[PDB]
Amino acid sequence: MRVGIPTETKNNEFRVAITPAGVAELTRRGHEVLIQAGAGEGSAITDADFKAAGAQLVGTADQVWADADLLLKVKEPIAAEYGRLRHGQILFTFLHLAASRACTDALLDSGTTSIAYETVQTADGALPLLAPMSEVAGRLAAQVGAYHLMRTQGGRGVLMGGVPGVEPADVVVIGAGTAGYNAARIANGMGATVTVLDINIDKLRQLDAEFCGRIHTRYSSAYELEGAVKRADLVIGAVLVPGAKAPKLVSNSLVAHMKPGAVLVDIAIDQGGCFEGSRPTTYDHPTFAVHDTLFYCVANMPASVPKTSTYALTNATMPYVLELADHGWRAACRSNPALAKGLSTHEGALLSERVATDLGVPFTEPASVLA
Amino acid sequence: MRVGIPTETKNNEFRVAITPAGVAELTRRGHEVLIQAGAGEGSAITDADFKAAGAQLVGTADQVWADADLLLKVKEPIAAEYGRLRHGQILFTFLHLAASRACTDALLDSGTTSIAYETVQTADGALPLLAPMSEVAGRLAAQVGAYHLMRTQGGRGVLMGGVPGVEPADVVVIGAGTAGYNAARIANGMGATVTVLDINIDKLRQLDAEFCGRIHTRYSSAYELEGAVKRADLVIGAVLVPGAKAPKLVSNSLVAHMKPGAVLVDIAIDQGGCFEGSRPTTYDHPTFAVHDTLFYCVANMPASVPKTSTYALTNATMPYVLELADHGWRAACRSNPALAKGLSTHEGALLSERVATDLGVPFTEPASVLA
Amino acid sequence: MRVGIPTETKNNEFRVAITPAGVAELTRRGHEVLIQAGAGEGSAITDADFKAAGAQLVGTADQVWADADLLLKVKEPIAAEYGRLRHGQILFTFLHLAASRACTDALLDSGTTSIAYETVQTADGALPLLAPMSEVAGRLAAQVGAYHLMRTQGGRGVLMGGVPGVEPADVVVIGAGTAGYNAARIANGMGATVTVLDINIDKLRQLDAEFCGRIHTRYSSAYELEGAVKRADLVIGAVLVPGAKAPKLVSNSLVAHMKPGAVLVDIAIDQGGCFEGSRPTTYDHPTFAVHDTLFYCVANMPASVPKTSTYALTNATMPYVLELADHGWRAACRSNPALAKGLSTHEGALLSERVATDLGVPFTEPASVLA
Amino acid sequence: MRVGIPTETKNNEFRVAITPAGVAELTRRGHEVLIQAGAGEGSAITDADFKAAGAQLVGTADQVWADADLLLKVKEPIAAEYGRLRHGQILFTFLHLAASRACTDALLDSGTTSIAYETVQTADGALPLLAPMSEVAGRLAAQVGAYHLMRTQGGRGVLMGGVPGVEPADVVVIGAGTAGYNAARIANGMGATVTVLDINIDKLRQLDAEFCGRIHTRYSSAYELEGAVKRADLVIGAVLVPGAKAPKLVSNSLVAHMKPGAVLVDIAIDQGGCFEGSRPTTYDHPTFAVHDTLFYCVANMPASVPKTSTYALTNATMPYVLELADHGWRAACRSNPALAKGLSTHEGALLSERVATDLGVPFTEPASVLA
Amino acid sequence: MRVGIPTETKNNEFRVAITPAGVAELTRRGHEVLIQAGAGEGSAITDADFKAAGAQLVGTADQVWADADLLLKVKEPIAAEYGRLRHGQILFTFLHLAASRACTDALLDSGTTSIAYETVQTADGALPLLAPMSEVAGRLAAQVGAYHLMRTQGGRGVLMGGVPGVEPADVVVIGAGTAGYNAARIANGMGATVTVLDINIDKLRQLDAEFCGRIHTRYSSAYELEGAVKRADLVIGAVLVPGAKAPKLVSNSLVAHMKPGAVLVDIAIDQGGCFEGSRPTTYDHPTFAVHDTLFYCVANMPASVPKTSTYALTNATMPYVLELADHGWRAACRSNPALAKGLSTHEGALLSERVATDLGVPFTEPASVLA
Repeated sequence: MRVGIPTETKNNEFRVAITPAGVAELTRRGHEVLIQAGAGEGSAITDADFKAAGAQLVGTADQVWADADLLLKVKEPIAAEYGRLRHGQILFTFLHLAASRACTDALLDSGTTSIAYETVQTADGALPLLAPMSEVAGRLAAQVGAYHLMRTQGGRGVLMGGVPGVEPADVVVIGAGTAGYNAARIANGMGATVTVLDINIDKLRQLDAEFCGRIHTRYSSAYELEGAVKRADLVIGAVLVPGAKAPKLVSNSLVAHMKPGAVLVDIAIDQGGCFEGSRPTTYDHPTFAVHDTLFYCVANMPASVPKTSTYALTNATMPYVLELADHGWRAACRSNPALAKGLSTHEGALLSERVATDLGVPFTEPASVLA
Repeated sequence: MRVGIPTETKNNEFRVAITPAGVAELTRRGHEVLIQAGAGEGSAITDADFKAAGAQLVGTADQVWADADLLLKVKEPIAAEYGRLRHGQILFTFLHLAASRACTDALLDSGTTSIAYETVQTADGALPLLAPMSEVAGRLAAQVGAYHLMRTQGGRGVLMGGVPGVEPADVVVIGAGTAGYNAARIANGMGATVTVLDINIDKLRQLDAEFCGRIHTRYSSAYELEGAVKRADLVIGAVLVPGAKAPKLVSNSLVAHMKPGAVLVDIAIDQGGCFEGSRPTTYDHPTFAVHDTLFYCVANMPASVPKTSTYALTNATMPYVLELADHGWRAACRSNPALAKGLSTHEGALLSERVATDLGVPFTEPASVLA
Repeated sequence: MRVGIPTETKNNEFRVAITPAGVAELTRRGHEVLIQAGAGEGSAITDADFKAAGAQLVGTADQVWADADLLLKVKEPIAAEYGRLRHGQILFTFLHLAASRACTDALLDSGTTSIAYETVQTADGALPLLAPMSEVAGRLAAQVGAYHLMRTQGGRGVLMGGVPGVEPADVVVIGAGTAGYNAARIANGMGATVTVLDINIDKLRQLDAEFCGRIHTRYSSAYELEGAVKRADLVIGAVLVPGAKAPKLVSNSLVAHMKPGAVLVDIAIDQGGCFEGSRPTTYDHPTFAVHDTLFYCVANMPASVPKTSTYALTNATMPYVLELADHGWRAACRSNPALAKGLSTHEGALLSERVATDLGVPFTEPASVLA
Repeated sequence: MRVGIPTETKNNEFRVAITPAGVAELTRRGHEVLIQAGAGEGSAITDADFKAAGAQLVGTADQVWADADLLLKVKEPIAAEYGRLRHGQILFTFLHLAASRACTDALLDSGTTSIAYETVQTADGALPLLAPMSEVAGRLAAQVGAYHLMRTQGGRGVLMGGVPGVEPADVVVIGAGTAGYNAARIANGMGATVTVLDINIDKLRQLDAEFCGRIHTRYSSAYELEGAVKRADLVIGAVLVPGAKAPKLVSNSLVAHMKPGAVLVDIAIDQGGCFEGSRPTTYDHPTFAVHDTLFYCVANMPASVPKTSTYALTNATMPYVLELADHGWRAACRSNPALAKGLSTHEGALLSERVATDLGVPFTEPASVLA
Repeated sequence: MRVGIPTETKNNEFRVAITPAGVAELTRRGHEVLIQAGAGEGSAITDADFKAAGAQLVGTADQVWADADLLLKVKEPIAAEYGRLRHGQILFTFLHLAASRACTDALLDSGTTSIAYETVQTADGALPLLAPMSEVAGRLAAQVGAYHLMRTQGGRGVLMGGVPGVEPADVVVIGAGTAGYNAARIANGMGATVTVLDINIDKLRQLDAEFCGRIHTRYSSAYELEGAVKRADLVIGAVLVPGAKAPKLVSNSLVAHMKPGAVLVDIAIDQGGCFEGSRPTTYDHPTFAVHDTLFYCVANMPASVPKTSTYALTNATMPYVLELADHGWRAACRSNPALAKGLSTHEGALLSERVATDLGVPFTEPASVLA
């Protein structure tokens, strides 16, 4: 079986769906790896690095998409790529079909068999392909917040960690999951005083243990949330609902009461955001004002640290990549129920319940497509 | 005696030379404090805050400059201000007279008696009024470095701390003084692996103790420095030679050998920089390319976190301010040798030898202006 | 030469001026050590422990006082002991002659040559026999503060460290010398959020490095001190000026604005206190109300942990004791300038300037008593 | 539906069963919250604070008890209160029906439907409403032990953390559950050397990892326990068996071999104690002697830090309170099996097996009262 | 001026007196560096590494010795090398002339001008060239002790850190200087419980601060030392008397009371040892019994980690090496009093007081040889 990786075509997407390490593993199992020349450049992986590990470099996208039995991507197929989708081809990538009827149509139209990173789910309910992205975004949030708190960028102009004799920044992190833990850890390391809000006290218990006294924790009643946000220099919204909408926890009237220059970072912005004033922004125009505060809501944040996030994602996808390549999609899916939860599309059929219901019509077919 | 504080007029200087804390102290001792309406805004100190503490708010610059016996500033007098300099007036601020013959001429012409923050020196050779700006700079450097490391900003695209399974950034800090210690500490807090280089082993011993194994230390031979810089994702230049010009420790050919996308932050940029390719940049155009790497050389960096730096500076100046207001300049200088080392100008006389020699002519008069 | 240690007679003084370790040292050098039977009991040192180390147990106080050439105590001679003072006898203890007209007269009268622990001072200005007592007091202050913050004792009823989800206590420590450092450390260890205030930024810099972010530091302007105190659940006064009287840093009006039930602990109570409402209390009636707040001002605090303080004090005194035993007082004092600073009394003469120049007349006689 | 909270009547019970945060939640869901004036005083919550959050302040206890559909308390109804129990009313508090036949009678007699905090149990066997009381207790134990270790209180007179050069206290904690973990953590924070004993090595592994070497762990054989206890200055009994009686792990003959002045704190006192010599004490007479050691056995310890323990408890109860208020008891109990395990009384029937079987007769009625 | 480095000839001396780093610095200032082929192999530095940095490789010892103006070594000249000593040549190495009249004779005879690493001393009394060897020795002592504590090696058979539920090893370190601090640090990191003894309480204070509670400190009376030693699984003797003979602090009768299998490591073995039973051993026969305990007394311990210790040493020597190379010996010595302290020999004259008045006759000549 033949495996192909095209350059990501979306604007400001710098990741690639495989690294030399992954190339090496597939090659040693006798699969052939076709990589579009230039595909790893945004992530600082050169064509030489890919060649060294056994890949065949190929000049054009067209030639990757025709030719590959398994196609690995990072983002969903873009308009210009709809034409390339094929019949006897397994496509594995972030799909988010619910957010694009156009995309879903193109997939079932071409009769492509597709599997979504975001709905691969282990028996304990974990989504192992999203987890690494949440780690990245959590850690990033602390960094971008710190920078945008400079007066020079419109922020209140406080240094994260103060200096001896002077108060550090007061940071609140809403949500104690993977993203929230990671944002808290990095803000803390920068010397800010950090309080995390959650309604799950066991999650707060973990945070309390891990840092002894250092990271403060507070039970997240609306009343305690208001009080904390009112005093914050930096607020990080990190309530990521696995596959739903993400609740709006901070209202515009509450922001109207924050200190002038405070900054709010919405890690939940893909999938809806969790401040009410939230709206997706771009790399060149990352922030905008809401009543005297600064909002930072860049969509698709993990893409800004591609050397890190390419490895983070492909380390997690690798085992699943290997199973597909060795066994083909049915079989791999029969052997591995986590994988099967990821099945989305096969020869015109829509296999996802949340998507079928949600995206107007088509209608499910459970998985019985696994005869 | 009357004490006046004007808005800083240099662009992108957001600090102010007093806080309410200081205002209250001066009032309690029966001095009158004159503050230019709006002076504290960049530092998020309102007129009301200043009023509350006992200050008299004044509508124009001219009114503060005439009226004040002791005039407190952050930066040196700008061209537009030369007109306001007076005869029986003590001016206390960062002067950097060596950098400007125009400024020095305006000072001795007007016969004003001036004391420089940056040459106030205690018996042990410390410069207590620069130290807090070095703390700010060092901590800032790590944050700006981390941010500009994003692909989105032209950097290699690596997250400071990595995420589990993925390597963190390799950060090297050149110089183990106040600035370098602080850079190292914040970068280490963000999860990066950090190596600091210095020729003073005792300073390396302190860093080793403070962090147990965590912060690596290396003796700074040219050979060792080249080796460490060649591997770095992030390099911080923190060699601040206290009143001289700062050695050029990273050469352009050495930068030609660094990883593509590496970022170099030069905290030594005021006073000359310590990379060969260094050149002062501005807040809106902070970086530029040198051979495939990105240089960050923003002058006057402490000014971008004005809420923090105003307090860090004014807490350090306050005891000198109080001694001046209570006793007048001679006497304060006779009592306090550290303050005396700051004496620059009095009634046309230039009192600083480093300056007099350096600045072509005028010629010293030691201090016997203290009859 | 013969060394004697009487039981401490002042009430609730539980320490003893030597341990078996010290007795053994003295014995090995061929001195005779006379100990009043029962002397070590408050400090959980039994007569058998003393005997095992070479001491001679002796039934009565009188027999220790006559017979000993060098007399070691912890506190000053009490009224009932004035009769026991002798002429060819060195007395070494905490004296505080300043505080007792009567005591000074007694010592002069009897012609006793006496050396005070608290004015023994090294070339660098350290007071090495007081330091261990400040360590003890600092650590104790946090313990007592925690306890009296219980509602059951009259305090506002907050646990030092909170529990997950709930705020810890807000603790401010005024003073960053040895006592303040130690109080802050233990408070922090208990999980409280701790801020220390001081006017010496270098001491704030040490505290900041030692705990990375963990212990907050604030420059001690009255303005800043008032803000910190108003928010505090526990305030610990730890400004011990070397040998003067201790400034009053918290006013009664200030206390009237504090949270009801807040507790204030004045470690500076011996030697004056540093709150205005402060007044010496005793172990059985340790606290008293001041406007809805609770003050804790127990005098002589190190005595409440005698097993620790006995050792702390006597480890510090030991080398001075050995010098005096081996060489007699002059010679010991000529050899050792730190010891000579402790000289207080000899053959009717008063040898201390601060005390002569404070306790009305007698008049100094510098030290020339060392012919 | 209408929710009522009476002042706590039991002597030295300072908590209150709701906070403003909880009142706010209930109010926004359109429920009526009746609070007896003064109810929050012990916990430093004013009637103003309650009224701001939407509460109806009510002058008498009887006014709350009639009028309230759901009645929230902290402790069991006392003698004086039995008259107030009603038919169509849900009572939610700490019951301990096992320990009072009288109580139980009153409950079934008045036909009140009551649910007990301490039997609410999640599928995994956790008792989430007891947990926060354990955390408080464990943390408290370390503070009270420290205090009573002073000679002034009868203890042997050692400071928890020692001071440089002098040994710290030897603390042993029996039991590695939530209370044990929290006592050990605070004791260690105060600088003492801490050993914890348990028969569950997994729990010892967690302590080991959490503090790296810092907290010592020892397997709890009687032999090993004997050895540890004999050397300890402070012993904390923290073995809280779920809802049974708590084993007697330290016998009186063993205490006879302990160091004079050692202090033993029994957190397991409510529910029986775990020292043989243990006996409930009160806040004004907290300790008593057992062979030259000091026992501390204050019942109801969490009440002494009411500001902390009120929030800790009510954060944990809140989501149950909301389910009851919104759904009524049947339905809430159908919906939520953890709640159901708490069911103790309804219209004369006794619903708890452990109490039916243990409190002589009445006899169970499983839960079928949920028709 | 030309600089030569011979292979070290002493058995089991693996270090070399320069690294590539050093070669490069020298070369850049226009000095030619002669290195004997093979010199760096013991320290894992190849001839290629040295060549790449500018060195001239030379086949024979004789050729380096004749030809070099400045000769750099690690150890003192051995018998077989006496013949190679020259007239107009500066020799810079560890000499320890007091330990060998033969060696001293050879140096004076040949008229060589020699400077000892061990007596280079800075104004503050530091010996900067021994310090790094003390760091190495202290760190090594913990490793070797841990190893020989296995039964397999004759030790008591305890693991340094224990495992959960099982006691770790009890380690005592005598001496709180650079070596003892480093031994303490590593032992602690291995999980052992560590007590350090010293007479200097300030040194104990530093250790207490640095590790919070973690590393125990005890005042070093004989009485206290005995108690500590009796209980120890491992004792490390770390009292390095700067240039004297090192006190014998552990007696053979004391070792007779230690636990069977205990191991004692004497870092002070070069220079005399600090245990009574101590006796220099060799790498292949490293240990020996003294009453049921194991002594470990390998001479010249830093030589066993030559990759580490070459760098540690040559980093410290480098600035001195550059001053000599650039200025010649007189002048370097006149500019640099620390260097002048090292002067030992010139043209038949013996220039060291301690050595002359210790090594029978010759007689000093202060330094007047600097005309």
